[PDB]
Amino acid sequence: IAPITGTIKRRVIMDIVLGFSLGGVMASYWWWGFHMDKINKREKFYAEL
Amino acid sequence: MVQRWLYSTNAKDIAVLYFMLAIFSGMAGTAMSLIIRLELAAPGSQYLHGNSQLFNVLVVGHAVLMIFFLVMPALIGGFGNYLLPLMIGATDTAFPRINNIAFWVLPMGLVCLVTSTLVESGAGTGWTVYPPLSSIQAHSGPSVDLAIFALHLTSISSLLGAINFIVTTLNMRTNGMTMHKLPLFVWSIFITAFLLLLSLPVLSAGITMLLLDRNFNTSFFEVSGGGDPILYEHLFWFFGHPEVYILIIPGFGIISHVVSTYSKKPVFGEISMVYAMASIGLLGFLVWSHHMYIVGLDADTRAYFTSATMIIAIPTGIKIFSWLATIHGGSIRLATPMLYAIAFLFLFTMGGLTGVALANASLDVAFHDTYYVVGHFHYVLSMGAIFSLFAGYYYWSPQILGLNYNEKLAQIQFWLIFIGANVIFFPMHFLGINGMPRRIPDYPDAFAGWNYVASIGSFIATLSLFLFIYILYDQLVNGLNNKVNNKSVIYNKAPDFVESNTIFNLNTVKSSSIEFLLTSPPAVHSFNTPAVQS
Amino acid sequence: NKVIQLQKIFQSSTKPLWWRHPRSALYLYPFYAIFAVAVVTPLLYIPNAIRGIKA
Amino acid sequence: ALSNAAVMDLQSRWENMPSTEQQDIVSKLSERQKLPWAQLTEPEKQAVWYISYGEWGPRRPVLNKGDSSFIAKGVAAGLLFSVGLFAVVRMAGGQDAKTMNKEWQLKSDEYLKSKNANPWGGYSQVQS
Amino acid sequence: TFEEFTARYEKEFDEAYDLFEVQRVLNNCFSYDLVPAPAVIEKALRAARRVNDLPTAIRVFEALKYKVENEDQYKAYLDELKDVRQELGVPLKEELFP
Amino acid sequence: WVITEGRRLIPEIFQWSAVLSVCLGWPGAVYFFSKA
Ligand code: HEA
Ligand code: HEA
Ligand SMILES: [Ca+2]
Ligand SMILES: [Cu+2]
Repeated sequence: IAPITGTIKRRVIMDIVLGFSLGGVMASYWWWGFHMDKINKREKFYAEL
Repeated sequence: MVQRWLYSTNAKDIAVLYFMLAIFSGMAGTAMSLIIRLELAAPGSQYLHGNSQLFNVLVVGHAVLMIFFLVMPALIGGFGNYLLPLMIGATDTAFPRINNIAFWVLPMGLVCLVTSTLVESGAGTGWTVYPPLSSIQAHSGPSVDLAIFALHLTSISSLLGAINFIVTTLNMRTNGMTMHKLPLFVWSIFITAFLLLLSLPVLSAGITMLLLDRNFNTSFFEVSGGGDPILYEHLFWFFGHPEVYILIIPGFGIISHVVSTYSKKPVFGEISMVYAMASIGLLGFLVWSHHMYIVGLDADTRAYFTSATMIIAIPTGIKIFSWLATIHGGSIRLATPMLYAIAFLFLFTMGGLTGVALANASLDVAFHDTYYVVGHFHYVLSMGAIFSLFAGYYYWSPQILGLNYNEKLAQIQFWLIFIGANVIFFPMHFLGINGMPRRIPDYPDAFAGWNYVASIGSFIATLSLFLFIYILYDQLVNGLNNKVNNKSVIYNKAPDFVESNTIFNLNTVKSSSIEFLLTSPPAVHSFNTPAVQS
Repeated sequence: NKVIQLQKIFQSSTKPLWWRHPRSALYLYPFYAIFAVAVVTPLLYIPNAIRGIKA
Repeated sequence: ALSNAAVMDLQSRWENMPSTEQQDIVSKLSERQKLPWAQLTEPEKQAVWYISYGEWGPRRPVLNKGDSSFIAKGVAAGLLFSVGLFAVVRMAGGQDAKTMNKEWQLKSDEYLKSKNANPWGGYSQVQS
Repeated sequence: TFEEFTARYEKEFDEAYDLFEVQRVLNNCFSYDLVPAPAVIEKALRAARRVNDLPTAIRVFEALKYKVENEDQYKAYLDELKDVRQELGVPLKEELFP
Repeated sequence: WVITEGRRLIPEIFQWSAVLSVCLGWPGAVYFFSKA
């Protein structure tokens, strides 16, 4: 009989790990999807200047 | 009878009076918000003809009625007076006769406020009554004088109430209740009373300085005479930032108690919870001038106030995580108080992130005196303190009154207020980032977009309030029939997995406070022989 | 001194505490007459102030 | 054993059942359990479980079967009434500003476009 | 430790003098993070027979089915406990169809 | 543990992305439907 233990422990770990990973994409899409797009269109008008 | 209500000494009757005054002022103050939203629905003066006065006056009345006449008498005077003696185990308060004057000086303030509004001038100065605009040359009537007198009455009520709670907690506990072993709500009330005691006198000094300067010719803040209108800002906000914590700390105890009863597991790390609760109160006295970033302070003091205000997030975050850790493993019961608590956990964290975003002095030069700040503090006030007030009512009312409230008709109210308030207060952050200022009755046309959406959402919340009033009526009338039919839920804790239905009916309440063991409604003389703990 | 004989009077009186002393009638009756004038006279000037007539 | 009529289908029969009548069944059920099992009748084993662990008295759910749909319809009705009542009160209001004509808003753009109002982003000023 | 855990609830169940205590101990044994060993469950079955409560013995496997978290480990507990369960007479929930 | 956790975890992330997109992305509906 396998001593099933710590089901909560790793379930806790994955929950916290996913939260940072899912929050990682949310944070990363803001920086490199939206915010980085804003900088490039900003620089183009200044580049023509 | 006159003797029972005019000569009250019983603390529970004073709590009922505090509650009754809170709802009337709550309805009065939430109609001015309706008129404000109707005036801001579209560009141009639509309902109020052209009067810029009677708009600022309505805003002042709304703010004062919501803060000093709804939240203060309900959370502190309503719940604190009724529940602190019962959970501690005291039969009543230490000073039972000044507990009555702590209440009866509140209706006088309402008379002073209404007669201030009815005088031809009015008080269009904001809830922060700044000296030069509210001086005798710009506000020349007896209006703001009467408004100041109301603040003195509320201050004396709060001070005499705060002195009562400190002595009551310190030496009226039962035979086993060491100061180390207290319910968290009592801890919140204790810390709130200590903040009030140390913060009220400075407000009284500043307000009396303003009064004497208007009528007694003292160059306290008059520019011609060496006075400084910025000294008033220091004096007022020294009571001002600590104040935003008197209105949320008793809101923390309610959430702490709610989430550990409908989730059948005790709070994760209680001693750290009380440490964090005390640290927020202690350290909030060191951050008051973040409300004065653009007033022209030194560069080095701005760095200090920026560094000290971010430390607030360290204990606060501890409370957010420890609330998410006491619900991880337990069994969750999705009732109305639990739905309010779960909504609070999300909306208050949304408000706090915007708050930490506002805490940086270098960024606040773009977000100050805009609707960004309004959207911020309407999350922690209208969704952080109001929600815990609704959760506390739905949590304790059947025990206090003895009348149930038709669950399915209350969850509708919860959803309506949720999706109504989110509509009012989420678009504000969009209006604030484009630079829409505060305290204006009419705005440039380009701002007409989100204002219409926010105005539509106010009617939803007003309808939810009307439904709540009907719920009150249906609770007081034929409320004894609600627990006979299947309209309401009777037990706040379902039996455990291996607990039979015939054994749950000999141990009905497994609670960690004396409140839910008392008869419904509690007796006038609750404790003859003192209760014993541990 | 008189405390012992005043103790026996205040206890076993079955009257409100402000009416127990035999000399209390001298303070209470003139007080309610002046008190009524104090809390009713300012309420008469309220409508006069709302209209704006200064006396 | 116990009479066949009483035990059979003692689930839908638990509610709408006299209190004194249902207190006699548990007295009989208790005595027959103090006897070696595998001798109990099948109707009884489904009866003792339901009384102990059924959905009656306590363990009744927070919401009944039809309550979830009632709350959904009630919430949607509240949104309809709020929006409908919003338009009625809007009729008893003042006239619009003279600058919301969509020809004022079109003319606002020529001023902005000549001054180069927004290089990244727009200056459309049109919301008619 | 797990062996200390098993040997101390093996003693708690042997001392349970009423139907309130048996339902109190089993609510403690299944309240821990670890799934109990099959030696623990056997003693719990004996306790229910001692206080004469059939429905709590049925809920033992119902508690285990949600607790064991594996479809083969429930069969693993099933096989070793066939002799004691059949001897006692406890029916499973699926077999009972209540 | 990979077999058991997969049956429950991955569907929830998809449900997760839906609700959060509703609470936060609702004003995008009003602007598109008729910014007009
Ligand atoms: C109950 C009321 C309440 C509460 C609780 C707060 C809480 C906070 N408030 Fe404030 N505030 C007001 C009511 C409140 N406030 C009002 C009414 C005004 C305007 C008054 C006026 O001008 O008229 C105001 C204005 C105001 C200003 C001045 C803005 C200006 O006028 O320009 C600032 C400046 O920093 C501020 C910051 C904060 C911070 C940092 C917190 C912190 O306590 C928040 C901390 C929260 C979090 C940190 C999120 C939760 C924590 C976590 C999720 C853990 C993870 C966190 C991190 C990793 C950081 N708010
Ligand atoms: C507790 C404090 C509180 C509450 C509840 C509210 C509730 C609301 N407020 Fe606000 N408001 C302030 C405190 C509050 N407010 C302050 C301090 C200012 C600054 C004033 C100034 O600039 O000088 C302000 C300013 C302010 C403005 C900006 C004015 C300006 O800057 O010019 C607006 C704009 O729409 C607004 C609207 C609303 C609306 C629509 C509601 C409500 O419709 C939102 C939904 C809430 C309810 C409907 C209340 C429900 C609860 C009850 C009625 C109590 C009964 C319930 C129980 C006992 C459980 N108020
Ligand atoms: Ca208008
Ligand atoms: Cu502050």
